[PDB]
Amino acid sequence: DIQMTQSPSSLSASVGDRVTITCRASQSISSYLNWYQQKPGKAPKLLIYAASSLQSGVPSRFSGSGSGTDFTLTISSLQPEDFATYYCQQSYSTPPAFGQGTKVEIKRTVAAPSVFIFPPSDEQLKSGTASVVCLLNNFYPREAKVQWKVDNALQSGNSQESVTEQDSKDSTYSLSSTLTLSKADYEKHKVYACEVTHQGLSSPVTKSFNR
Amino acid sequence: QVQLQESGPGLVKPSETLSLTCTVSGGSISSGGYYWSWIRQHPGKGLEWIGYIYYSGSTDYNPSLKSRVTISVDTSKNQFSLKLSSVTAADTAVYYCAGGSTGDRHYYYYGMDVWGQGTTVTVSSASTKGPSVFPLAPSGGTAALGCLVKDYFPEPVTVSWNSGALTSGVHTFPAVLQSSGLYSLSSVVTVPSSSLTQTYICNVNHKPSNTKVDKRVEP
Amino acid sequence: RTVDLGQCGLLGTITGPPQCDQFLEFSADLIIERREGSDVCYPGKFVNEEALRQILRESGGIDKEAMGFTYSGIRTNGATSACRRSGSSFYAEMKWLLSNTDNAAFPQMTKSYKNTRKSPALIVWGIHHSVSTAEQTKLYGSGNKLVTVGSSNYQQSFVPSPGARPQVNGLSGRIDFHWLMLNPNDTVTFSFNGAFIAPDRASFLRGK
Ligand SMILES: *[C@@H]1O[C@H](CO)[C@@H](O)[C@H](O)[C@H]1NC(C)=O
Repeated sequence: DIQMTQSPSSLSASVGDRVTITCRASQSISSYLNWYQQKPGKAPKLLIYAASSLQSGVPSRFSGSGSGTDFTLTISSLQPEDFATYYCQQSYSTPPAFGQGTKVEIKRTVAAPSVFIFPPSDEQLKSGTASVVCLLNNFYPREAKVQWKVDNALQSGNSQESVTEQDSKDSTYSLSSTLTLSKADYEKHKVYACEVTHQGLSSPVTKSFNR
Repeated sequence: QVQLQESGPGLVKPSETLSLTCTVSGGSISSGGYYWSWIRQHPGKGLEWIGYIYYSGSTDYNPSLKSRVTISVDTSKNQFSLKLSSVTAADTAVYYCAGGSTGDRHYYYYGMDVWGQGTTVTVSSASTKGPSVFPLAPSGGTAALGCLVKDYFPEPVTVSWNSGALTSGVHTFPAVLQSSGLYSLSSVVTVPSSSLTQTYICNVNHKPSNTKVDKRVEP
Repeated sequence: RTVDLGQCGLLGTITGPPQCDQFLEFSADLIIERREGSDVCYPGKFVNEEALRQILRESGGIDKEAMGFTYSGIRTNGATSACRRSGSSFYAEMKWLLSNTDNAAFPQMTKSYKNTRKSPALIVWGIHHSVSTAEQTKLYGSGNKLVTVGSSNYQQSFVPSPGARPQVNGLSGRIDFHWLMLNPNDTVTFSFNGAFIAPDRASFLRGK
């Protein structure tokens, strides 16, 4: 069977940059090489078939080239909405084969997060647990440190965080950090605070509430 | 104008058999204008081809799965289906149905030009559990609101805000498996703080548990 | 594409000492900083300088936008022989606000700027630590000085600390600079009664 070797696994590029993604087949596939775009959570979308024919509606900044073994997908002027994982697929022979995929990230300038904090709901307390949620909204780059403080006691281990995929319009990230306590520990204390470190912040930012 | 839609359970016990169906609309399934396909995607992995089925009912399978895969077509229902036996947690994946226009320059000339939405299948012995939804409510010009969607199984849930009216500035976070075996996630939206007089409703849906809940938010 | 900053220190492109006049809105992918570069004219520094330099290195330069501050009851044209433009001058992107006449009362004031662009605004301001209590009174009137700076992210206070430092560029006080990244549609608010070096223009980072 015919294997596809796709490269690179990941790339970041600025809006307007030219991006090239390559695939190599283990033997000639003539021109039967297809490119797909998969935005996170969504089904793949066919961009190019037969190495170089654009699907109807696909913007002309996408182009494909190659024949035989070596093929290339070019994005001539990378746009924020082009964040995605891109796949090649040979359809010369059965079984078909997909490349391993290339994740394309957008490079952009620094943006500090806007920070918000949310107390547990009265309904969740009735049930017997408490979730405190710290939100970091629309920042870049992705790296960030979030720490909890309750009565100025530093917490650890009782919290987990989740990060969105890069936004399709401004290329920022958003992050949630959730601190979980039993109804017991939560009532024990008054002041709940979230402290955020990030490259866009000269010094850390703290949000808090009184229970 | 061919369109595809997966259906089937999102939960399958280990050693049991996974069954999914793809309903084709906008065209006949055995016309010979398309070949049909199942493809899956493991969390954080690439696309893996499961097999083809052709307008004649003949099939081609991925040789690594051929022992336990069956693809079939029901022309009366305009559907094609997948059956995968003896599943393990390795078979947890998003499952896609797709089709490819048949060509005369080459039978597979056009790639897979039509795709289903994908449906998530978790292989687990744990039971289905519906979520609990709690509000997230409270700094100058803009405010943040949300819903906490806690303790559900399996994936996925979906969240819209005001039935899909409000769309910009909404972030629904990737679910996180907690140290209890249940998932949890928040969905948040940022809105002008002068509107706190306007109504914000998260619409939470958990299809494997037949659960739908709406919820309002205010401090 | 490159820019050779020469005498201009990278952070000086934000504040604008005379050696940076030609780089106030520079645009370049590679930034050549020279050992002879200086950020300042009146002596002082950014208090968190390397972090901001790293930010600007990953930019494609800066674009400048007026912040629209106007003032009444004070002077906005404070000038120093340390910032020479064929005569005494000041940082191009800043205003040295002074009492209307020497020793006069400097009234309590608030200024606010909302970022109406789609990108974050780099906001810089300075605190002036005068060479002496006597000098602080001549420039800003007698009494304690207080500068507060607020946004949706921050709330900090600055109190000057007058006293004689070693003469640098001919002067014994210090003007130190502070920075924040103001998010789209957020508003930064300054409140002050003297010893405040106010921004005239904000900076917006160019894509690299
Ligand atoms: C900021 O506010 C203006 C004025 O209401 C609006 O047009 C713009 O879309 C807003 N931008 C963001 C990022 O909220």
